[PDB]
Amino acid sequence: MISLIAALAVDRVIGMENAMPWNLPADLAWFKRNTLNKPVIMGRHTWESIGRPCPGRKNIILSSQPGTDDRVTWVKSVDEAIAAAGDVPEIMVIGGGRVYEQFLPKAQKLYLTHIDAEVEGDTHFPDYEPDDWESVFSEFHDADAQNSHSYSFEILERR
Ligand SMILES: NC(=O)c1ccc[n+]([C@@H]2O[C@H](COP(=O)([O-])OP(=O)(O)OC[C@H]3O[C@@H](n4cnc5c(N)ncnc54)[C@H](OP(=O)(O)O)[C@@H]3O)[C@@H](O)[C@H]2O)c1
Ligand SMILES: CN(Cc1cnc2nc(N)nc(N)c2n1)c1ccc(C(=O)N[C@@H](CCC(=O)O)C(=O)O)cc1
Ligand SMILES: [Ca+2]
Ligand SMILES: [Ca+2]
Repeated sequence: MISLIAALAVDRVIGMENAMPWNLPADLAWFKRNTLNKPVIMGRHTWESIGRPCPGRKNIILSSQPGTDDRVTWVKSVDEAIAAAGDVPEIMVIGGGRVYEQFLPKAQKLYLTHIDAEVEGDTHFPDYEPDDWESVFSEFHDADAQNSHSYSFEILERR
């Protein structure tokens, strides 16, 4: 299946000036745990903010232009992106804004981190209805030494 994984703040803010504006180690671990051994799909701007392939995962980058780095697999369309992922149980779509928008109607699961931080973004997660998504897991955690904000993990399954 196709799954989306994303950290959101207030107003579903996901990013600002090509970066993510918070400090949350608990989220990185959760991300690593749910994506390791999976193919990961991302847009070119998200690729350019990471710059090294996500190790232990097949890396597929969407771009309308020819690839500029042979450590990763480049694809020119959403259908080419899914085909390059081959026959796996779960393909992870990991950002950014424009990529989430395109894959959201094809997705069966969402893994979300709701971070209780009020920041300004120039990129937002698509608007999603509970009419379509059932919550099968959610945990809330208070801020601590490593994590400056409270945050909750949730897994939703399409209805
Ligand atoms: N909060 C999170 O969990 C999270 C996760 C990841 C990223 N982010 C943030 O999201 C922001 C980047 O988001 P973004 O929406 O600007 O960019 P993005 O979605 O990462 O990348 C957009 C680019 O991807 C390519 N692309 C997307 N769809 C394509 C398609 N269907 N066919 C061909 N190319 C396609 C295009 O590249 P060309 O111009 O080369 O054609 C497009 O300009 C950053 O601030 C990043 O930090 C947040
Ligand atoms: C820019 N970016 C995208 C990113 C970050 N956190 C996310 N968190 C969630 N929940 N969802 C995402 N899509 C997501 N995406 C990043 C930034 C750093 C690393 C990163 O290097 N993660 C390490 C974890 C260990 C470390 O950060 O040093 C890894 O190897 O997976 C990955 C993606
Ligand atoms: Ca580097
Ligand atoms: Ca059902």
